[PDB]
Amino acid sequence: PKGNNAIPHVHQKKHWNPCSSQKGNVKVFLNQPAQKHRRRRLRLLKAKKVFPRP
Amino acid sequence: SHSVDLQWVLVRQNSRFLQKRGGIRMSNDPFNNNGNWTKRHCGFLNEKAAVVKPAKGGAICVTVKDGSSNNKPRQTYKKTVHAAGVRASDVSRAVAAVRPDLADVSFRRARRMACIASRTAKVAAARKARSEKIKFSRKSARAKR
Amino acid sequence: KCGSRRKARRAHFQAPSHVRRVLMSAPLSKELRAKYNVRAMPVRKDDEVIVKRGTFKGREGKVTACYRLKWVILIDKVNREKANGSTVAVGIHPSNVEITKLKLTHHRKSILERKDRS
Amino acid sequence: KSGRESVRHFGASGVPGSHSKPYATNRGKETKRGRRTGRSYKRKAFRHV
Amino acid sequence: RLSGMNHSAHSWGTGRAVARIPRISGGGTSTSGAGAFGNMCRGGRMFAPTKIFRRWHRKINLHQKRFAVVSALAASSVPSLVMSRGHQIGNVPEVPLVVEDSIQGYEKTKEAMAFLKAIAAIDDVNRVNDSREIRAGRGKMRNRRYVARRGPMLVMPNNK
Amino acid sequence: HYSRKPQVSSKSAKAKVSDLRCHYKNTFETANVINGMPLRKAQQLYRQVLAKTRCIPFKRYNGKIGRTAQAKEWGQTKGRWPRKSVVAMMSLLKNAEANAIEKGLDPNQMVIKHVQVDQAARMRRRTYRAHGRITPYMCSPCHVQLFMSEK
Amino acid sequence: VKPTVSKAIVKKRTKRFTRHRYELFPQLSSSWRKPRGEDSPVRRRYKGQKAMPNKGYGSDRATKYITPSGFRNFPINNVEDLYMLVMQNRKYAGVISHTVGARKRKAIVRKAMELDVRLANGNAK
RNA sequence: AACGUGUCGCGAUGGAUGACUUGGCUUCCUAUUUCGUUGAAGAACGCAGUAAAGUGCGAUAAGUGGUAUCAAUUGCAGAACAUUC
RNA sequence: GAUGUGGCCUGGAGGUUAGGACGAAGCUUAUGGCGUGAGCCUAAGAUGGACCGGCCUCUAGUGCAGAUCUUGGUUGGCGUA
RNA sequence: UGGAAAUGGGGUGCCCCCACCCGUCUUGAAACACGGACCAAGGAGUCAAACAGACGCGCAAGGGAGGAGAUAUGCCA
RNA sequence: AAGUUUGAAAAGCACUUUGGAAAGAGAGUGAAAUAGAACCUGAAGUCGUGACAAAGACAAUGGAAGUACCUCCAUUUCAAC
Ligand SMILES: [Mg+2]
Ligand SMILES: [Mg+2]
Ligand SMILES: [Mg+2]
Ligand SMILES: [Mg+2]
Ligand SMILES: [Mg+2]
Ligand SMILES: [Mg+2]
Ligand SMILES: [Mg+2]
Ligand SMILES: [Mg+2]
Ligand SMILES: [Mg+2]
Ligand SMILES: [Mg+2]
Ligand SMILES: [Mg+2]
Ligand SMILES: [Mg+2]
Ligand SMILES: [Mg+2]
Ligand SMILES: [Mg+2]
Ligand SMILES: [Mg+2]
Ligand SMILES: [Mg+2]
Ligand SMILES: [Mg+2]
Ligand SMILES: [Mg+2]
Ligand code: NA
Ligand code: NA
Repeated sequence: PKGNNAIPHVHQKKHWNPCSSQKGNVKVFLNQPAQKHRRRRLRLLKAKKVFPRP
Repeated sequence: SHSVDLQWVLVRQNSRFLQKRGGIRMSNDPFNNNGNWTKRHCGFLNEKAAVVKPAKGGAICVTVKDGSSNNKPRQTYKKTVHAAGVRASDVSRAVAAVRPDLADVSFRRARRMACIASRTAKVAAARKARSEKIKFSRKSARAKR
Repeated sequence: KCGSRRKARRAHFQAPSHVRRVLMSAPLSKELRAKYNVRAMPVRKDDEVIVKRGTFKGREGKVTACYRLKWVILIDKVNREKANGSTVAVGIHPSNVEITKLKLTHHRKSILERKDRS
Repeated sequence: KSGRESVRHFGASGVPGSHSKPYATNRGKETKRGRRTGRSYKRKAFRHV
Repeated sequence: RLSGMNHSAHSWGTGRAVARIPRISGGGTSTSGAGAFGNMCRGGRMFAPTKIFRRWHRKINLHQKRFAVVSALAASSVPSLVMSRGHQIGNVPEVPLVVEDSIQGYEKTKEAMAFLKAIAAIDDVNRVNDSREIRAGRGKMRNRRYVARRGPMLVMPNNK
Repeated sequence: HYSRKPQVSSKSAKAKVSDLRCHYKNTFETANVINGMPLRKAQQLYRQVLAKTRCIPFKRYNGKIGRTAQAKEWGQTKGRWPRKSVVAMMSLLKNAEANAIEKGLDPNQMVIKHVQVDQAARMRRRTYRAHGRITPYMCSPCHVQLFMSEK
Repeated sequence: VKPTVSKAIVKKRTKRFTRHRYELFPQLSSSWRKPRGEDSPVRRRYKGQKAMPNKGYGSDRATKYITPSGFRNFPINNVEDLYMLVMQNRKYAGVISHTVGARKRKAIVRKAMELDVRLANGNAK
């Protein structure tokens, strides 16, 4: 039965999911902490390089 | 600050003293006169506690938690009888000073400790004679200093 | 250290010959440790070693081969007979022996100078 | 508890005399046939019990 | 995403007296005509293959995690709960145990050892030392060879 | 090494052969008949089977084989003369006799006390059938072990 | 030690509840499985078929888990484990774990004999 | 009684299970990190005292030169600057 | 068909407790005991050779008798055609 | 106090009574309805997203991020 | 398809004996050859063999109650008990 639910519009119709036949179209964020650490290390390195300029 | 009620609610299902083996829930708490896993018998938990233990020889020892120094684990428990040949009722009255609700079980435990000491004497003598009959190709001697 | 068992074991079992030479080291005796202040040393052909572990424990002899492909050293004194009664060397891991006498070439003394802890 | 959003959403909103809110993410959707006299019909605001 | 599916593998149909599963094409090979692609087939694709966009991480309300830390600290102020957790604190002087700040001036592991023995933390450290063993099961093949208990935790005012 | 043991091992002789390359069913029949026989009686029986004056009784591996009057001495109607199994078993009995002689036992007194024939690992050949079918053509070799004891 | 006395053990049923037709298929273990086949004569309770387990077969609360000797089996692994049995030693017996080795077993049996703690699988004498 | 049934002890056939993993899969990072007519990628044929495959190499062919390293390689054979040929 | 179960079971994780060369896992059983049952536990190996049990919580590619199911092996027919 | 007496369990045979083949679709299967030689290992309600209801937890006219920065922090996703 | 995963070392079974050989019987090595070479463990299914139980033809299996015989099982008792 369907019952009383919201009318769904989830918009997942396009080949977004990678599988045996599809490359997929996805973006995960698993590298988020490593990229945060890299950005901070890079800022520290650039501050070291351009000392004493702000 | 934190009552025995709350601590019992916290540790009842899960505790290093709860021994749930087969379907039986026993306790290996040193201050439990029974081995039963109940709030009454949890000597490690209760504010005041007393446990009957055996001592060297035929002596019977009573360990008492008086609740005055529960924040100091080294001072928390005090040895108070360590006497040999005491009446089981005397141990029972020593225990009842802190916990009257533990009187019967501690009396029975005093009697059981006495029985165990005499039985151990008999078994040890028999084993000693049996040993005296045997050659015993090896014997270990602990180093002394 | 090496967070991976897989990689550590691969680097050990696929090691090159000079790395295997380093991996196949044996402790020095108390006297040699005192003389050189070096704890252990890679085993070399014509070293004198006494066995400390295994069935040949206590046996003293001279090193005749550091095989390095079988991870064993061959000692002239430790051996056994085949079915036909001839003799065959028995390989021992160098970590089970102790060097009592070093073969000293000039470069060996140089190595010992490099490893002097004082 | 009678002012709760779940209470406000209970029951079919398209039956006569019902004033429950529908489960809809888009407020502007669902404002047509079934809710206006000029769009086919309008659900009746009142029905005698 | 390609594992188990790297084959041509068409179904033979119902004409022949075999099951309708897709079968590997070609000849001259032990896998010619074998079942393919199916979760029940050898060399086939697993049912519902695992993905990397599974929800690995959790967000927890900031107040709830502060509440949890606070409750844990209050629990550590209770000697009965501490021994119930499994620590050996039957010799320590006081709980909560507070020591002088001068242990931050130690330089050798030997002095820290002497200090642990002095305030009777050495019993719990010894419980941990004796608990060391090889992990049971597959975890030892992974980079998790040894297990041990937790032991005492020494809180410093800073990173020095 | 053997599924059973002689009652007295100093008065016994053993022999076995592995992956014999005789037919397992025929060898089963040929070896089983000598199980409780004196060694000389067994050797005479095998010599007479080679001469086709006596037969090997075929019990349990006799589906649709011929009937013969020589099977009556065994209480059967079906028997055969499997020369290949017979010569292999004669060789095995010669080996047992040699083992007995080495041990200083009299072969004229030895009684066969144990005979076991088992199916060994099969060797594969193929055969070609109508409509381009390839269908198996297997060989069924056997293991045989026996020992005999002085009466 | 003597166990505390209980009433007669009844044991309503001593036959096991075995899986339907497991005697006919070597791979089927006798472990019970509730038959769900629509025509199953066991599920439909035909008179001559195997019985199915249910709540009315449950043992008397008073004699449940009591072994024939009259003790209740408590698993123990150590010498120290005997001390929680020392007080209720007319109710619980100790079962030494199968993996406990022979040396530690010697120690356990000596201590248990001293304590008068019954062991289900100790030394015969 | 003969086939044939059952149960148990012991054997065979057969390679499951368990422990073991120099493999796979997945995630993250670091860089003076991106081939070729100065002939690449890929194909082919050869090369060892003994050498099918594989690996490595190219008529200088299981390798030449150099810098480190220091006593082997190893199935056998063969060789025998060590303060580094 | 719905729901419950300090209900059973399996591979891993955080904890806590144990066990193992005086023999772990696996495997064998006219091998008993316990449980209504899923199963648990002991005994014996004249088995094995090195790991692993319990309890609380977390987690998943977590439980088979059948799908003309997949792969490997075996098998009566058959000493037959 | 033993080549043991008991009781219980286990095993095999026998007796008298009972007793149609499992799984499935179907109003109806023991069916002359279909799938069914044996065993091993493998084998099927998953993950993600939107919404709702129940139940747990925190805070409450307010709740909560996210992204990202900061520094403990240069071991520590 | 296919782990070479024997064993800590190859110590990889000299030598005797019979056989054309393959191998067998002995003897050795080894802690262990049911560790003997694509050799750790070695399941199920199927098969051989020995001992036993019996058994008409009720296909076999199955239920429930006994009984005969067995039982490398458990538990209890063994005297003022
Ligand atoms: Mg879209
Ligand atoms: Mg494709
Ligand atoms: Mg695969
Ligand atoms: Mg014919
Ligand atoms: Mg043809
Ligand atoms: Mg053709
Ligand atoms: Mg029962
Ligand atoms: Mg019906
Ligand atoms: Mg070549
Ligand atoms: Mg249902
Ligand atoms: Mg998994
Ligand atoms: Mg699955
Ligand atoms: Mg089913
Ligand atoms: Mg139909
Ligand atoms: Mg119909
Ligand atoms: Mg039906
Ligand atoms: Mg009909
Ligand atoms: Mg149909
Ligand atoms: Na299966
Ligand atoms: Na020996």
